[PDB]
Amino acid sequence: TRSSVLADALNAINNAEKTGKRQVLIRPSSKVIIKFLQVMQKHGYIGEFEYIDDHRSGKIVVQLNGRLNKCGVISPRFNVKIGDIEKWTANLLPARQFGYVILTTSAGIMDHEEARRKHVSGKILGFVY
Amino acid sequence: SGLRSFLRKKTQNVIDERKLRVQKQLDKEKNIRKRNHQDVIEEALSRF
Amino acid sequence: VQDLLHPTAASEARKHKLKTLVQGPRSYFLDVKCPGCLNITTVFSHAQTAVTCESCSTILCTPTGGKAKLSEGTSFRRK
Amino acid sequence: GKGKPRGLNSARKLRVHRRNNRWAENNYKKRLLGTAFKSSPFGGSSHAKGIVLEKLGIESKQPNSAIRKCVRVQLIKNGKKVTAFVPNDGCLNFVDENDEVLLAGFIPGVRFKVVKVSGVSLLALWKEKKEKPR
Amino acid sequence: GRMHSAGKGISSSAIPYSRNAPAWFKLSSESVIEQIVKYARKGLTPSQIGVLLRDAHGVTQARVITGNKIMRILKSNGLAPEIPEDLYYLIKKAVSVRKHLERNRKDKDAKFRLILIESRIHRLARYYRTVAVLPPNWKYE
RNA sequence: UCCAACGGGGCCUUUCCUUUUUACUUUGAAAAAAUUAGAGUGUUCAAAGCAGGCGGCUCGAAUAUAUUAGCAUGGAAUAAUAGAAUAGGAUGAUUAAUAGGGACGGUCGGGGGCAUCAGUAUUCAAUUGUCAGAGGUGAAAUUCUUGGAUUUAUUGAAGACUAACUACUGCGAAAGCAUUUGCCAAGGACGUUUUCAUUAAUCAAGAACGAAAGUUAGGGGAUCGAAGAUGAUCAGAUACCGUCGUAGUCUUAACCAUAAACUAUGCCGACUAGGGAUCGGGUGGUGUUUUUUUAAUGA
RNA sequence: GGAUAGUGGCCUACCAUGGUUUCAACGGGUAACGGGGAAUAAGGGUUCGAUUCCGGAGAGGGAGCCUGAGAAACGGCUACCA
Ligand SMILES: [Mg+2]
Ligand SMILES: [Mg+2]
Ligand SMILES: [Mg+2]
Ligand SMILES: [Mg+2]
Ligand SMILES: [Mg+2]
Ligand SMILES: [Mg+2]
Ligand SMILES: [Mg+2]
Ligand SMILES: [Mg+2]
Ligand SMILES: [Mg+2]
Ligand SMILES: [Mg+2]
Ligand SMILES: [Mg+2]
Ligand SMILES: [Mg+2]
Ligand SMILES: [Mg+2]
Ligand SMILES: [Mg+2]
Ligand SMILES: [Mg+2]
Ligand SMILES: [Mg+2]
Ligand SMILES: [Mg+2]
Ligand SMILES: [Mg+2]
Ligand SMILES: [Mg+2]
Ligand SMILES: [Mg+2]
Ligand SMILES: [Mg+2]
Ligand SMILES: [Mg+2]
Ligand SMILES: [Mg+2]
Ligand SMILES: [Mg+2]
Ligand SMILES: [Zn+2]
Repeated sequence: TRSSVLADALNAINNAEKTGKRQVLIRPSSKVIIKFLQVMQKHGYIGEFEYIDDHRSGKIVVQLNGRLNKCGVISPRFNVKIGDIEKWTANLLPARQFGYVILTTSAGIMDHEEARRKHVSGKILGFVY
Repeated sequence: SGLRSFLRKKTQNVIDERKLRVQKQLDKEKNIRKRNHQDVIEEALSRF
Repeated sequence: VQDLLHPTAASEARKHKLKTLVQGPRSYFLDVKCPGCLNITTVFSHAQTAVTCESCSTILCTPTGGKAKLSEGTSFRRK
Repeated sequence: GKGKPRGLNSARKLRVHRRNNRWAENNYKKRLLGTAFKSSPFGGSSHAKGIVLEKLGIESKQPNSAIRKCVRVQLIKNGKKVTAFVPNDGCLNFVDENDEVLLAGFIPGVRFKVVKVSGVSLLALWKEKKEKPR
Repeated sequence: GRMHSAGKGISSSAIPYSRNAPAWFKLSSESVIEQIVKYARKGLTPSQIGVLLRDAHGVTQARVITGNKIMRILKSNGLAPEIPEDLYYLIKKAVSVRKHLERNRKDKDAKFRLILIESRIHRLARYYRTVAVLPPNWKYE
């Protein structure tokens, strides 16, 4: 049964990127998915995406430009202190500024650099590079 | 190999057989298209 | 090549009801006129019951596996 | 899914699973049950006392032969007879029948060497830095 | 995704996107209410009532046409079920199987299905007790 | 007097009646000294020890460190938790998940249980015609046979079993399931603009069924047949065969719970290639076989 | 109610039948005094900590006491065992 919609969305995006598809369809949609995709967008890993409202969980169509090496979810959403953030970036990213680790904090969903700038912390959602 | 080759042979033969049957139907329909392009007692019984 | 966001209308018509971009029913409703009484009654396309004219108690359709078969002599319009 | 729970509240199942499975290791089992020294040559000790029964290769002709350097020793702890090496034929003179010898780990099958005789190191006797007390 | 079976069928009804009444529908909402009350008085269950209204009266969906679900409309008029409809049919189906097993003791197949039906009842009975739709002392036979 | 911004005060968006807390995270106290990290200092150097110098000098350890539990504090996300939520004139909330359950419609199936019908075949028995062999093997001998064997024809009885149709087709959780008809309940898929609204997945504990063989007590006992007896012990491709045949094979009521009980391969969910054959349901088109106010519906 | 410096099944009398437990009670093993700490490690972890400081407990093994503000003391007392 569907446990993590975000995992399914990110895996579908990964398979589309691997196969070279220029656009991918994600069902069901969620606020967490939209925020995560917005972070990827801001960092340029994805382009435009459009949300289709069907009076149900909804759908998303994402255009892909081939700039995404990998995107994944860290399940379970571990609690992360500010000191621990560096450790996570050491485990999930091939290099030190290559990629981002995305955290859901009291100030919203943001990459680790923004969380450090704002001095906030929370749980970890995933990574993109 | 073994029994599996024999089963492969049968399916291929059936597939080949189907192609011949279908081509016959296409040939016949073409003939019908070309055909379409180009005693008092019997008339009373023509309906039968 | 195809645009998932703006699919062709013919393409979606071929797809299953639930597999389209926004799922919706392929069924419809009908204005069926009673033969005996000439009154008009609404009948669901895939009706599961033998719809009878209220005035005359005459069967208008008979249920089937899919679309209900309208009784002989009953005229109909899509509403 | 890797065949293990990953939920954030599944610590107990992870802990109990590890404890049960740790006993599969032979090293872990021996460490906990205190049976790791059964395989030891001396049963857990680094050196073993013995009694010199005979100098078996004493009649061999070739000097400093491997056989000439073998002595049969009876372990005092359990009474098991074993063979030990002496450093050389010169050191064979200091060893005599019925004397206390200390053995240490080392003709295959000879896995011990004599380090002390009558409480005195052989090398000290060989180097003429001590006299064997009788 | 059938429970108690290996079937993977997806057959279902597809609710239309629009949540407003059809344009062609030109019957008063109140008249629809009286039809629901009459059919329930005759003894039809809410599932069967919706089929009749949709079949012969053009009622696409009671909630869409009237704004309230058939179950709420009946309770607003004093018509309520003794137990939830889905639980009612499961118990009735089990009763029929138990009656057959009484006459036929060698039907090991029917014996197997009774366990599946009964275990389905316990899962459904447990849900309603939690929601308090069903009294906590309620137990199946 | 008007328009565009920037700013203030009053109202309105209620006719009447019924009827947030936690988790998590930030920050601050606290967590003895010694120990650890760190700053200064020519113990002759070092390991160490150590806090005060000049006559106001703006000189000097500036210090830090601890997973959890308790205390105080800032938090918008995430995850649980709540509502006189969008209520009614008997009564509060949102979707209706290509999650699940239930319902309805016409189907589909060698799915199951109880009856019922048929089919030859095997064995046996009655009658019937004829006469020397029949059987079996690689070859023979027990065996049957002039009271007629084997073979022929007309029948009858018993107990099993459903050939050909039979297919890389169908059903069932698996084991398994092929004659007709009827009854009893069950079921997958499909159709649905019907219904409930999270009721779900995996599963220690705990439960039902489980080929063949086998155990207990009745019934039946045709065919085959472990065991046992007996004929022959000559010939290596036909080298273990022939006759009688106990238990068993069948069924009723309980035990046994094992198979190479196989994808030699945990389950649930999502995604990632092309192709056309088949089974079941549904939709549309078309023209052949069809056929007609009995009805009913096909290929 | 008694006893205590005092709360309290701490004990007594009379009442109820309670209390803990698969979120592991109860029982068993421990070459189990606990901690600050020590070692190793890149990080997570693993091991050691009788041993300079803090806290507990003991004075050959059980039991009971006098004095005193304070001890169930042991370089105080009395009995039993060795
Ligand atoms: Mg996977
Ligand atoms: Mg179903
Ligand atoms: Mg199946
Ligand atoms: Mg359903
Ligand atoms: Mg704390
Ligand atoms: Mg649904
Ligand atoms: Mg049905
Ligand atoms: Mg004869
Ligand atoms: Mg078939
Ligand atoms: Mg047949
Ligand atoms: Mg018997
Ligand atoms: Mg099998
Ligand atoms: Mg899968
Ligand atoms: Mg088809
Ligand atoms: Mg008492
Ligand atoms: Mg210890
Ligand atoms: Mg101890
Ligand atoms: Mg200590
Ligand atoms: Mg003391
Ligand atoms: Mg002593
Ligand atoms: Mg004093
Ligand atoms: Mg004392
Ligand atoms: Mg003393
Ligand atoms: Mg003292
Ligand atoms: Zn009429």
